[PDB]
Amino acid sequence: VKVVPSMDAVVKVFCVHTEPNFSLPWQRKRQYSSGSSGFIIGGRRVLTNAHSVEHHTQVKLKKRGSDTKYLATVLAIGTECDIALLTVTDDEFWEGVSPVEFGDLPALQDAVTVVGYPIGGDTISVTSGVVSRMEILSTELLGLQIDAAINSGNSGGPAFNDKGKCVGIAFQNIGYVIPTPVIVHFIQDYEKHDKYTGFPVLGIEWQKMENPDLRKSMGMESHQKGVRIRRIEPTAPESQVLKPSDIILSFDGVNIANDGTVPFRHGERIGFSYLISQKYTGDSALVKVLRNKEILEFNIKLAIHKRLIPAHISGKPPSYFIVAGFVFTTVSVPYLRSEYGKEYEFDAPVKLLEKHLHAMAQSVDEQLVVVSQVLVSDINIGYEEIVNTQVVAFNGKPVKNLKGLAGMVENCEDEYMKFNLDYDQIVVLDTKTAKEATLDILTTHCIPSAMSDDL
Amino acid sequence: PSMDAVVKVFCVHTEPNFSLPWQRKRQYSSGSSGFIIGGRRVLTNAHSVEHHTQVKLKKRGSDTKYLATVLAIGTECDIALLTVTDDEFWEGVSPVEFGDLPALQDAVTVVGYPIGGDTISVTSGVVSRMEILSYVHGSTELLGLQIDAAINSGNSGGPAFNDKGKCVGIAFQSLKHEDAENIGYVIPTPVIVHFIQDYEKHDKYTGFPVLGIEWQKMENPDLRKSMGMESHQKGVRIRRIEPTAPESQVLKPSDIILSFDGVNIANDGTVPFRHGERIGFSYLISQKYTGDSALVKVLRNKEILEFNIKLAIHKRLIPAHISGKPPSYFIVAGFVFTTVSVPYLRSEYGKEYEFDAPVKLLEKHLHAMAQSVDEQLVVVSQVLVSDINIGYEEIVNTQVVAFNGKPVKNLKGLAGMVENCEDEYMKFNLDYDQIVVLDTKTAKEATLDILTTHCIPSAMSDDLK
Amino acid sequence: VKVVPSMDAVVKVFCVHTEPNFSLPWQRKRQYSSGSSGFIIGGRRVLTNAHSVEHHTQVKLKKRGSDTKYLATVLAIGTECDIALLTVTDDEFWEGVSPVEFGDLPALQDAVTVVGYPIGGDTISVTSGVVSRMEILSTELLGLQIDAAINSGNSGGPAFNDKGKCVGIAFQNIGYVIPTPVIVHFIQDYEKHDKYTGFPVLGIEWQKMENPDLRKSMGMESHQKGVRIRRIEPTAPESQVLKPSDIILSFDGVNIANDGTVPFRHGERIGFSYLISQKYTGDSALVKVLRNKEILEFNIKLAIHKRLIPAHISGKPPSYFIVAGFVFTTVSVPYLRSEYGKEYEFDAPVKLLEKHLHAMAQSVDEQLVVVSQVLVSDINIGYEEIVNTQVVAFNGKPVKNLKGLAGMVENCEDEYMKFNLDYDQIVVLDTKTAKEATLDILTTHCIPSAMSDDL
Amino acid sequence: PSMDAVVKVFCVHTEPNFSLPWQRKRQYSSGSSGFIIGGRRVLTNAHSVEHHTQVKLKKRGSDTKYLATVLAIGTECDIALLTVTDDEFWEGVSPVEFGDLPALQDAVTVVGYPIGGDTISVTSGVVSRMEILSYVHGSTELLGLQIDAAINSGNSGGPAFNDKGKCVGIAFQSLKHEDAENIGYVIPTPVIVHFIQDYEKHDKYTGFPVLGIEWQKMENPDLRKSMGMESHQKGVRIRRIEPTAPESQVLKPSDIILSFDGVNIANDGTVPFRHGERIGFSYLISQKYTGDSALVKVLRNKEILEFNIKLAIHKRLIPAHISGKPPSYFIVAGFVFTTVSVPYLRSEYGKEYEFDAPVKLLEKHLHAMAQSVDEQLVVVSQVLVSDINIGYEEIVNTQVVAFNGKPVKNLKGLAGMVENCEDEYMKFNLDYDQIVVLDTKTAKEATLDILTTHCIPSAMSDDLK
Repeated sequence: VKVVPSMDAVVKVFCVHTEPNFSLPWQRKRQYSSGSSGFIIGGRRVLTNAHSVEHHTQVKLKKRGSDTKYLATVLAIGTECDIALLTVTDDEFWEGVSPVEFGDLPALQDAVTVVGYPIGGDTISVTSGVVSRMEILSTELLGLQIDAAINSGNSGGPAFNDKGKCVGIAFQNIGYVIPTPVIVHFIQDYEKHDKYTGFPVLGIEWQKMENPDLRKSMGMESHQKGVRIRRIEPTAPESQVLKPSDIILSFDGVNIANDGTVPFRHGERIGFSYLISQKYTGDSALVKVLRNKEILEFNIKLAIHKRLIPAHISGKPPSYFIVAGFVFTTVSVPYLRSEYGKEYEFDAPVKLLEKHLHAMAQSVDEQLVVVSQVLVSDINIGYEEIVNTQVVAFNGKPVKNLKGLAGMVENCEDEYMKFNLDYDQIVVLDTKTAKEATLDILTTHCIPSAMSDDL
Repeated sequence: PSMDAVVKVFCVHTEPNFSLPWQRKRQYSSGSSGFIIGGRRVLTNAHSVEHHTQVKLKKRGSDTKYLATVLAIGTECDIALLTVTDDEFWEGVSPVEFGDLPALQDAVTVVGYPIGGDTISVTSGVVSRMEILSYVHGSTELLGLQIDAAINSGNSGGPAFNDKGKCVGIAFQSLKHEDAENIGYVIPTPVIVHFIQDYEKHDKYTGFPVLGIEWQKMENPDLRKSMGMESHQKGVRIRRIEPTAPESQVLKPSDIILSFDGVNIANDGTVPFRHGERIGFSYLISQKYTGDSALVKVLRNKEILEFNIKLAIHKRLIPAHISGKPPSYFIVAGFVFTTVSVPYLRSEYGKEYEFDAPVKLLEKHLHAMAQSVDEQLVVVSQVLVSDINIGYEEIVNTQVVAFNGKPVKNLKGLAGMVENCEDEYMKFNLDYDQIVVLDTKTAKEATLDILTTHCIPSAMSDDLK
Repeated sequence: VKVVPSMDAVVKVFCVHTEPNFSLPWQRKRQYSSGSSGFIIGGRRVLTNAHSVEHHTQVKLKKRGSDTKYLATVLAIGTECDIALLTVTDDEFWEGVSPVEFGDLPALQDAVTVVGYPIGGDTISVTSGVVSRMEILSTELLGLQIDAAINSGNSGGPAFNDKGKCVGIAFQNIGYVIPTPVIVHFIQDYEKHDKYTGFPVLGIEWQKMENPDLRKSMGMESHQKGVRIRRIEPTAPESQVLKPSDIILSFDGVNIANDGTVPFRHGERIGFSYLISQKYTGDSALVKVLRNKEILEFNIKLAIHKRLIPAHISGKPPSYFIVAGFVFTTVSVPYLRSEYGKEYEFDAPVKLLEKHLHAMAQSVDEQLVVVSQVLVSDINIGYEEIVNTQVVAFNGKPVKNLKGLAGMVENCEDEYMKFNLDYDQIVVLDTKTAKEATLDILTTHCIPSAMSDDL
Repeated sequence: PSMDAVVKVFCVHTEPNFSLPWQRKRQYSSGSSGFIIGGRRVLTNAHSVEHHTQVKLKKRGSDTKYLATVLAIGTECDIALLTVTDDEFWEGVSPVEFGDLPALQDAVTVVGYPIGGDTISVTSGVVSRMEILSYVHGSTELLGLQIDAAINSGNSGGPAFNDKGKCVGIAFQSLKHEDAENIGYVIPTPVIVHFIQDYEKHDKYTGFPVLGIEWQKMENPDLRKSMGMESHQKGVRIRRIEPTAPESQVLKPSDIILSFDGVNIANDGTVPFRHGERIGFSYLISQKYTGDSALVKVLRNKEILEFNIKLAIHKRLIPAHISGKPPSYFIVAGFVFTTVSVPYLRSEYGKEYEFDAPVKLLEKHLHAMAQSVDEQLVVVSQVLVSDINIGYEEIVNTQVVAFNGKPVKNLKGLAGMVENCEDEYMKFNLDYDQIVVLDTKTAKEATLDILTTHCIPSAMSDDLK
């Protein structure tokens, strides 16, 4: 009724996905198709969910009542906010469409309308509901809950308030709407950096300052509030300027309490990291600390977090390096999940779990390198059962990352190759016959080359 | 023919509460099986009788329960040695007599009692394999018999017989098999003989020795060549040596162990055992006695060396058990400090503690070696809530690594530093880069009223007083 | 909407509980935390549920939108009405809060609002419902039922009518509200006695007077109505003045019918004990009786009931006394429930069930003393299986209570200690070696002393 | 070889209704097993034949049912002795022959019939233990055999055979074990012999005697010393003596029973039974006959005394059963007065009456002793509603303790006081400090019309007329 003038702006999203195999990183899995929804905004752009085009090899858009599926280009994917930004090069796709208009943040129990396409259908569907809750959840972000039906094909299409105005992106009985502040940050992030970069972090771990003796011992007067820095990420800018046991008092003039919270709305507080996540990569921020009982204030340029075991790899292919059937790769969350399933946080080896939960990258290029598996062959008799075990050294030299290991192997002139592994194990191979064995092993397993292109 | 010798064991237990180490749990009574042997002795499982305050024995045909005496406990081999002063118990019973180590597929008959019943039960099966296994999880691995039968509480602790009526050992309920799998274990006669002979010679249990090394197989030919091994040589590479074992003063990492007491060790760590049978080389070590010496031949820097090594029991950083002693603890200002052992982790996190305990603690349980004889993993177990510890109430099972700048080696070390602390503040460095800071004078003064609140008799276990 | 002006008066309740072990009365169980709600009233006071602070060792309150958890003091707990009264010594907790305002008793199907905090959250939640029923239930008291959701964390927070006014205390799909009359009695009881005392009783058992021959045989004329006294509690004041077979005719001028009921509202009656429960401990009341066919009227000062097997012990620690490993304690309902579980009223020994259901205390200090268990040791060989068996005498003298038994044991100079037990059993111990054995048994079981402090 | 002697028992029962004691329940027929023995006799369970109005017997190979005669019923040992006048039943059957008391673990074969079937069934098992047990709950405990087999109705009452084809007693379906537990009982040959010899000598069943005492173990050494017991002495202390047993005139509380008929009683109440076997001393008592005398040796005030005690059957305040007699009752003004027995409680409160009956009544069931030979627990069972008893309609199973100021000793006592009451009022004192008051003249006058309403033939059972 009030949503009808924007229904011509809601498009059907056809996607072919080709997922990499993280357990066999030289393979791509079988194509599969999905259907979703999306909608046109200002500036020759289309919004949909990130999961709608995850690992896309082809995306097509079909306007309402149109007979044509236009090839689309993905401009940017925002993994943390489940948003993708699409465009279509062809001018007739855009000819005479009125884009969606956004509206104000609704309150709870407001009437909301999700408009999209059912799976297997080209005709607009329209679901009604009310905002069940509003929660900073999942980087944690604002997200609306609704008591309604997101028909899976409906995911990616717009939610409308009881005027004509868009309230966000539906995504898949209850459902969720990605709210407009999140969308705003994604769009502005893309406009600032001509790509997606994410939501910045202060790369620090902190401890509450609630105990009186702890506070007094560090020189905090009774009116001061803040959190004590436990550790700082070595790869973060902050590491040059903040120090362990600094007490963080405020961020951009916002007072941080002893439990790490800042004011949010009347009767409500939230963690100070939420404040940081509304900044943009490259912004500066004023961090005020108590250090050795003196107040210091630093201007800190915010950066994206570098995780030792990356939570994802941004659609990049996984890397690998093979010699003599030893498959080396790097540990990431998609690797752990592909190796150990949904409960990897309990089933993976404790050595890797420790690094996953507690280790910080000590340099920007540090990777956790493992022997993933050993492709059995005469050259590697007696080593076949090594699985997901860290490589810490090669012929006496520390292994920093996968490219580093590969270069050391390639340039090795000693008679033997000697890999120090975790659990105090060693692997020793005759250098000449190990390099000679590789090619036949690649053929047997249909591996296109001994290493991924990025090496 | 032998069943009169198969007694029911009634045990009263008073267990420490590892989560609340100042308490003992309610008295409770359990039943299990045991059997009469020669010399006015009864054998049963160690576990049937742990934390005993009273043990009684009942024969199948008489209502009377006889007060028994516990002579020795062998936790690692799960054997208890009992006797009974009342002679009415012994009169008219033919003791069980022991047979040779069974062959694979030999028939075995396990005689005992069901849970809650006082009637004889009889389970039958075959010896399905030899095995080196831990009878207590995380403890020293010993010879054992895997059998086709099922062993459940009640009958573990009863004797297993071969088809000639001789006893081939003590039934043992599997720790890793669901009862429906029809899989159980028999503590065999050479382990029983080791336990009894050990007690007979030393008037006490002295354990089962270990070599104190981790090893890696030498099956790859390039590995063997690069380490100078002649083509006829075989054995295993030493990965790491326990710093608290004496042999950490003569063996070295990357030595290749070739033989042990003259027995040739293969590249997979096995030695010949019997006709057509091979077993892990540790069985040569565990059949020795604590304090015995052993000839270890290694290849070091391409040369053969021979050491005679005096063998000791294994000291684990996170112990598999603490020998029925009370768990140590110490309290100041409501902070409860204790040490991490396997019973502690089981009490805190349940039977699945190898998946649900904090990864920091699991790491040390699975992989850390004690760096010194008295090293212990000290944790803040919990905080007994009070005004003195506002802001800290949620600290749980978090290692303490330093006190006012000094490393914490063990619980008694920490207890001493706290008691002799003269500084204005007590500063505990905890895991996860956390610190706890307390005013020394008020922290000590707060302790008494907190103990009163939780009915804690003493700020510390007796071993720290 | 209409409740908003009072939402700043609703607080979050954090409690650490340390429960005594009634089966091992020298032990306190492991700390556990709970979260609840509560709300501010006039006079620097906070209301919440009794179960929210049961066995508290620490209570903290957090105002709405506040960053601070203030330590609270428990002023009074009313077990029978599930109410606790809290205060906070710190003045800034009270600075500028507008307390809750109470409203009139609602009718059924009225709109009601419960305001509180979800478990794990610091943000106010608001649940709506209607009054399902109104019932004198559980001392039996008024209590409202509502068709709504009390989120467990929500228990302790206020219920509001469809004006702005408080209708009671919510407690934990249906839920209950503790109504304002109950709250009023609790507050006024606390103000009268500077503690909680409870709801007084007439300590009498009664029989209906409905049969004509029974009435005529006792001289009741056809217009007289009342109930016949069966027994009177020896420890009640009434015992000095009322007699068995008195017919109670009226209480404070309220006529009591043959079935024990009094008028309540049009078309509704209720038991006369309800009338007594709205008095206060220490009030006087006029009880009119027929005795030997004459009308007598007594002024009776009301008192709290003394139960032989107490229904609870008011947060007091359980008592115990040990000699030579014999653990003596007193039988109470928490002991019976801890020993025999939820169905103790069927699983406990019939001897104790008889006393529990039917026995009256014959003196104010009478306790039912049992051997709870025997901590096995050489000194007590042959007695190990005695469990929960009454001790009726020590060396020829009746045992009246636990303190009495302990004094007799301490002052015993005979060669032997001789305990007469129930089921015609005796326990005999050498006095000297039994006293000498105790200490080692206390050590083995980690018992701090042979008796609880109250002895 | 013996199975032709194993007969099916068809019984017609006419049971009293204990809840409505003026009624008999509908006639119904049940099947069970029995077997032919020597002397033109058949044995079966007493319970298979209780309240019999007709019993028939069927052999396995013939359609014909033979009218049987019930010679004697032994409720306590659950044995019935039958015979059959028609000689066609007896012709060509070899009677069952009895064997000696089995040893533990001996094989037993139980021959009978399934429920509803007339084909032979055969169950096998082992003698798992000797036992002293009640065959009727709350009744006198007797020797019994526990067996590994399962006994269910149909087959109880069939014979149990040892491996030499001899009968070792009568199968008995357990009262305390669920049928899936594969646990049953055999009434053994010395109990059968006692029953048969008893009938043969006295022309009737005379029961199994008891001593009429409760006792406490003397295992604590301080207890024994304080009572003057020399170190070689052992036995049990008398807690309480039945006031209705003759021996309440010679034994005393706190006597220590040392021996019975010269057999030495231990501190746990056991006596030697066979090689390696001990049993409770009551088996010496129950194998005697009612009226036999027994030598009881006690320690009293540190001196040995010896009594020869004439033994009688046990009189229980709340009887375990009433010997197939009709339950007594008496009615006035609609009040139904009856006595409390175990069948009454079972009829009123179901199989779980030990948990669901009023605690007052349970107390007396479990712990009260009759204070006199004719004492009974008298209750108002119910009130047959009428104008005369307005206000009392809900009184249920509440003891009557006095009538117009005089104690109620038993039902006939109360019936007499009511009938001879000349006072204006009848005043019944009931439990829970309640009184019932009725006008004597109108109460008596109301009774007839109430009986008519409920079709009650008579205001009282015949035993009160």
